[PDB]
Parts: sequence; structure tokens; C-alpha cells
Amino acid sequence: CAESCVWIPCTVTALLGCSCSNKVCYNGIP
Repeated sequence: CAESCVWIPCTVTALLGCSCSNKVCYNGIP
């Protein structure tokens, strides 16, 4: 997922099924 929650949490890919694994959204897909 093209979303890194370094400061701000995922909002775009959040509804796509991506969770913050480690300051970046990575759930199956990048």
C-alpha cells in the first residue's frame, strides 16, 4: 500500500484493506 503512517495514519488505503504494520501500511499488497 502506497501509504506510510509515519505521522498521519492510513486514510486512503485504509478502506482498501491495509493496516499499519510498522509506520507504513502493508497488508498483503504494498
